[PDB]
Amino acid sequence: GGLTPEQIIAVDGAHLWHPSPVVAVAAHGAWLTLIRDGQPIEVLDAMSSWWTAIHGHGHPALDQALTTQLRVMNHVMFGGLTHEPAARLAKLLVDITPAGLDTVFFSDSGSVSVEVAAKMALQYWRGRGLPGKRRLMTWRGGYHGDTFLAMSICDPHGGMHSLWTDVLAAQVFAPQVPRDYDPAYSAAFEAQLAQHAGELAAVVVEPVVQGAGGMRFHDPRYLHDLRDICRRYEVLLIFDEIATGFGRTGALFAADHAGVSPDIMCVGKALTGGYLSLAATLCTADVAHTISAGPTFMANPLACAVSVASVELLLGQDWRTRITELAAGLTAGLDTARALPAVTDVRVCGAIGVIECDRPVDLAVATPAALDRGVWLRPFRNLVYAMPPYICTPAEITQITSAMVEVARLVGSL
Amino acid sequence: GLTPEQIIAVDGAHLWHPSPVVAVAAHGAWLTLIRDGQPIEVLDAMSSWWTAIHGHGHPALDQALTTQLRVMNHVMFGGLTHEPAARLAKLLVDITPAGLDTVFFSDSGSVSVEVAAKMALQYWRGRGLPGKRRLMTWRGGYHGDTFLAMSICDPHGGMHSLWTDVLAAQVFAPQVPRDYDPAYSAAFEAQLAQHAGELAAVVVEPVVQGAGGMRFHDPRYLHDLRDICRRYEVLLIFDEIATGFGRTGALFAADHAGVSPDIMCVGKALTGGYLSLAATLCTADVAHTISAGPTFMANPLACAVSVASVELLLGQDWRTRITELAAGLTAGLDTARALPAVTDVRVCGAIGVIECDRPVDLAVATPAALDRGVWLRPFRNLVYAMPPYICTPAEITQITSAMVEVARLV
Ligand SMILES: *Cc1c(COP(=O)(O)O)cnc(C)c1O
Ligand SMILES: *Cc1c(COP(=O)(O)O)cnc(C)c1O
Repeated sequence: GGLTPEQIIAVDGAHLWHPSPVVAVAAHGAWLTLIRDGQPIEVLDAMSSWWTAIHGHGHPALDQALTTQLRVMNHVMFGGLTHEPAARLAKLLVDITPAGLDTVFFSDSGSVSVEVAAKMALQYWRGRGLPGKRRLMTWRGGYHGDTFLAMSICDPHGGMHSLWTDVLAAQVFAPQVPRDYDPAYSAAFEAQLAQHAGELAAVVVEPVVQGAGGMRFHDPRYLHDLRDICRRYEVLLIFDEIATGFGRTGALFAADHAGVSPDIMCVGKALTGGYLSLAATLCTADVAHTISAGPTFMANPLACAVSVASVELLLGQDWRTRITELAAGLTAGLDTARALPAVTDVRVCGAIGVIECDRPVDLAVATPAALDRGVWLRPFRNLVYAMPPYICTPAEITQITSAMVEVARLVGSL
Repeated sequence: GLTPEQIIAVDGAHLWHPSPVVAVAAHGAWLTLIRDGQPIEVLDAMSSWWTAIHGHGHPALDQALTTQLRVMNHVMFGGLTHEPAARLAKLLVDITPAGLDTVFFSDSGSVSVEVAAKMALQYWRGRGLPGKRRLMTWRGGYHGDTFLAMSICDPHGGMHSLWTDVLAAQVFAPQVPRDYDPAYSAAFEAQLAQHAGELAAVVVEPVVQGAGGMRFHDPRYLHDLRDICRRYEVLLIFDEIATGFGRTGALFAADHAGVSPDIMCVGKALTGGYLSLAATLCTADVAHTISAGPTFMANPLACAVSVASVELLLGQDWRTRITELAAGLTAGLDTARALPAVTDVRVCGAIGVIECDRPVDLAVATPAALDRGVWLRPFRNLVYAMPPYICTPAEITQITSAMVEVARLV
C-alpha cells in the first residue's frame, strides 16, 4: 500500500500479466503523468487510452456524475430491480442510435456485448423455427473481442485462429473489404452469402473503420450493400460499433455515414468517457419480441451514471464541428509523412489518423521516441496511429502529429 | 431526471433484464425501493448477488474511489502500469492459496473463466501436448454466461439441448454429493482417466456451487480432485467468483481443504460490490510455460476500491464475524426444518438456504418478503440469502424470519 514507482514496477514484473511498462501516476484532460527515469513527465494521451477518453481524463461533469451517483447508490442487482441511471442511458441510446433499435442489454465489456449480439441472432432464428441459422459471416481484417465466440469472427490471420483451430467455431469469411467502392466486391460477398444463407444467423462487421484488425477504412456504400443483401437473403445484420461509436469517425455512429440501421448493434469503449467498463447491445423490436415469444454487474448504476453524463456532454456541444477540426488538424499534421521512405499510406477519418509503414514498427524505439516528444503513442504491427481526445487543441494535435511523423521517420531512418 | 413511474415506463419499453421494482438508494445493508409509489427501506438479503459484503456506500470504499478519481480514472494497461493494479495484485497473491503468484485482470467473472480456460489450453501447448483441449467438471455448476463458460455450466440448467453444436462438448461427472463418499471420488478418477490425454483441466466451484442450486459439498472432495489432477497431469481450476473473500467461513473456500488449484478465478465481492472487476491467478509454472487483454483491463478505479474493500476485510477479524452470521442463520432457519414443503435447510458460513419440494412462485414470494422489510430473490425451489457481513443479529433475524415465511407459503 502506497508504493514508489520502483516498487510498482517491482510488483508488476513479478505479479502482473499485461495485454518495460511505464508507471502512470496521473491523468487530467488530454495528458498523462508518466514516470521516466525517476522523474514525472506530462505527455499527450494520443490513443485516448485505447479509444475511451473522448472528453479527456477527469472531466468535471463526469467526475461529478460519478460522485453524485456514489452518494445515492453504488450498485443493485438488475434481476428484479431497475433504476434511473439504466433507464436514462437506455432512453438516450435508443434515441441517438440508428433508427429501429428499441431494446438495450447492458454488459461489462465489449467482448461480452458481442457474445450477447450473437446470442440474440441465434435465439431469434430459433424463435422463428429456423435453428439451422447458427453460423456467422464477416469480412476479413476485423476484430470483435477476445472471448472464444468473439475470436471466431476476428481475422483468422491476426487473431491466430491456427493456434486455436478446432477450439473456435468455423465462421464464414469474405475477402478483406477494399477502401474504394467496387460493386464487384459486393456482388461476390452476395454470391458467397447465398451459398450459406440457410445456415447463417447474421453478418457481423465493424462499419466504416476496422480498428484492431489494421486501422482500415472502407467506403460507407458497402454497408448499404450489406443491408440490402441481408434483407434479401433473410440474414440479420450486426454492426460492431464498440470502437466507432460516439463521434469517432466524424458521424455519431459510423453506420450514419451510410444511413443504414443494423438489426443488432454493439457499443462500448467511449460509452463511459473512459472511466469504467460498460458495454451495450441493442436490437430491434422484432428481434426482441421474437426472442421473447445476465452479468453480475449488469447495468451498474455508477457506470451508467457517468455514461449518461458523457453522452449528454457530447450531444450538448457541437461535436460534429469539433471532429471536423480534429480531422483537418490530423490531415495537416500528417501530410509531411507521405513523402517519407518507409511510409506506404497516410489516412484520416474523423478523429483517427494512421501512418502505414513498410515494416513492423519497433516498440522499443517508437515508445521512447514519442515520449521524448511529450506524446504517449502505442503503434501496432506496421501502423503509427492516433485517436486523440475530442478536447485536444490545435496545438496539441500538432504536437501529436509531429511525434507520429518523427516515429515514422525513425522507422525508415535505420 | 425521471420519476419512478417514468423509470418503469422507460424500462418496460427499452430495457432487457436477467415488472422490476425501482431502486432509488442503497446504504449499508439496506436498499430503498419504491412500492405503491412510496420509498421503503428493505434489507439486501442477497447482498446484491454476492457483491455487497461490507454493505453499500461504505465510507472507506467511497473515499477510496473518490481519492483515485481525483488523480487518474483510467489508463490503458498496454505498456503502462499503475499503483492500484500493483497494490491489488500484491494483496491477491498474498491472500490466495499458496503458489498462485501471477494475476490477470478482467472486467467480469465470465471473462476471467474464459481467461482461465485459455491459460490451461496454452499451457499444454507450451508443453507439446495440444491434444489437451477439453475441460472436465461435475454437474450442478455455474461459471458464467459467455459461450465458453456455458460449456461447463450444468447441462440441464443451461438448456444444452437447445444450444446443440454451438457449445464445446465437455466432460461431466455426476453431481458431487453433500456428504463425503470415497466411491464418488474413485468414480471421478475413472472417468477422468479415460480422457486424461484429452483434458487440459478440471474446473469446479469449491465447497459451494452457487447459481447452479446452492449446493454444498465436503471439502475433502477438493483434496481428491487435487490429488487426481496431479497424478493424471490435468490442471485444476477453482472458480471462487462467488465463494471468495470469506463468504464460506474461510478467506477462500479452497482453504477449507488446504489445497491450491493451478488456476483460480475471483470476482463479485472483489470490489465490495461497487464496480465490475475480476481476476484470474495462476502459478509460476503455468505463467512461465505459457510465455515461453480487455479494453478496461486493470481499471484504476475498480482496482482502487478493491484494495480498500480487501484491506477492510483483512483488517477486522472477519472470521469470527462470519461464524456469528452462520450461527444467526442457523438459529433463524431451523424452524423451517419442520415445514411441509421443506426438503432441506443448510447453512455454510454467511450463506443460508431453505430448499423446498416445488418451484417458488415469485409473484407471491417477492411481495411477501417486502412486507417484512426484506429484498429476497428465490430461484427454482430455493429460498436463500447471503447477507452483507455487516448485518447485525436483529437484521439476520428479520432476514431469516422472512425466509421461513416465504417457505411456509408452500
Ligand atoms: C457470478 C459467477 C460467474 C460469472 O460472473 P459474471 O461477472 O456474472 O460474468 C462465474 N462463476 C461463478 C461461480 C459465479 O458465481
Ligand atoms: C475493443 C473492441 C472490442 C472488445 O472490447 P473489450 O471491452 O476490450 O472486451 C470489440 N469490438 C471492437 C470493434 C473493439 O474495438
